[PDB]
Formats: sequence, C-alpha cells, structure tokens
Amino acid sequence: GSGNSASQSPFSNPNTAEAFARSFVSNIVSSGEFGAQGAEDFDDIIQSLIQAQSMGKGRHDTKAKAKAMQVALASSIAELVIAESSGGDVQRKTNVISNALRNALMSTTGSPNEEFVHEVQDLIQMLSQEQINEV
Amino acid sequence: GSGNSASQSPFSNPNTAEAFARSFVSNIVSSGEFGAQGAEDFDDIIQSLIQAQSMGKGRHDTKAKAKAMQVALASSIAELVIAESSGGDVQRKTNVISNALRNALMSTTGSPNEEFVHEVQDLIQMLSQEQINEV
Repeated sequence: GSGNSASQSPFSNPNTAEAFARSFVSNIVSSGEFGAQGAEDFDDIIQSLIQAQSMGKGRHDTKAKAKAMQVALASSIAELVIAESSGGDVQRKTNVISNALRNALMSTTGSPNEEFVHEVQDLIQMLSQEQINEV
Repeated sequence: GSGNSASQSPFSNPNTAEAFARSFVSNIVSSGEFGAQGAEDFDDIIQSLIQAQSMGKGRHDTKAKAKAMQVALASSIAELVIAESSGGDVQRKTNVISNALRNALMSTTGSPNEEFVHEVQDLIQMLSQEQINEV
C-alpha cells in the first residue's frame, strides 16, 4: 500500500541523511585522529553528496541511477582519512572511522548498515597503491 | 604562497566540464553496446557531479575536497556501467566505455588521462564481484 516496492534506505528521509554526517563528524572531531580542522572540512565533502541525493534524480529516478550516489560518497570518505594524514598509517588510523561510521548508523538508524563501512575500507587500500596517495 | 592554490580541475570550466560528458554519452550511443537507453541515463548522475563541483568550492579552496570530487565522479561511472553490463562480464563490455572515456578526454582536453580511465575501471572490478551486485 503506502510504501510499495522500493529500496528503503536510511537516506529516504533528509533528516536521517543529515544525522548521518551529524554523528559521523562528531566521532572524528572528538577523536582528533585526523584533526578537527579536517573533520569539518570532510563534512562539506560529505555534505555535497548528501545535497546531491535530492538533486541527481532529474525527474524520474531509475534504480541503477538511485544507488549511483552510494559509491560516490564511499570512495570520497575512503580518501578523506588519507587527505588530512600526511605521515601515518591509513589502515591503522581508519579504525576510528570504521567505528565512527558504524556508530553513526547505530545512532541514526540502529541498523548494522556496516556494509557501507566495508566498502570504504577496501577502497582506501586501492588508493594507497597509486602515486596519487603519496603526492 | 601566490600559486599554491590553482584549480587544474577541467570540470570547473563550463565548456570543458560539459565536453567530457557530451563526448562520453555520444560515443556510447554511436557504439550501441549499452544502448541509447543506458547512455541517456548515465548523463543524469555525471551531471550531478559537475553541478556540485561548483558548490564545493564555497569561498575558499581546501586541498582535501579538491581531490575528493575527482574520485566521486569515477565511482559515479564505475557502478553505473556495471548496471547496464548485467549479463556475466563487465570488463569486455566496459571496454567500450574505456573507449568512450579515452575518446572523451582526447576531445575535451587532448590529454591521455587514461589514469582516470583506469580509475573508473579499477573500482568496477571490486564492486562487480561483490554479492551486492548478484542478487
């Protein structure tokens, strides 16, 4: 009936989408693992993807097009940990982000939506293989 | 100092930004591999990244967000082509996408930029083999 066949994600409500970054950045700034100075700059990067979720639909939003926003943000967060870490370990220090992301979902939704938390982790490992990581 | 901040991002230029997608999408329909149905869908996600590249600049550049917007675009194409590549293989079919990309950059800037072509194709390999795709 009301709420038919659709992939009901935690981004179906703008407030829930906001709470995602609202909690996630709170983890980072309170930890200082990447500097609060960077954490709130990350908020804007994430913000961009959040805002575009309501923009990049055109008029009719197809299933394959709807989830296109997923990997865009994921691949961004993967680099975010690297960006403000000039000298360190992108894997050892991303542990706080692994916790942060899952904690954010735990607070925003309560669901173990940690598959997205998995996506970024492997993407990090990929990026560090190219010179773009060390420049 | 004077010169530490320089936007070499081609997608910050209205013509150059459009040229990328404009050449990409047209090269797809001229190929007919993913059909026009796919090409006329791809432009919506790609456009969104172009739009947000105007947003994320805000009032001052930060070196983190400057590169964060790069990977976001590649990821927007990575999964996107996989969707219309549902049939077993994704590599030999995204080959024509690599063609389109190669053609696009060659026309848009004239630079090889196959590093970005590799960027898109590499993320494909990971996601297309994940059990979130084969459901």
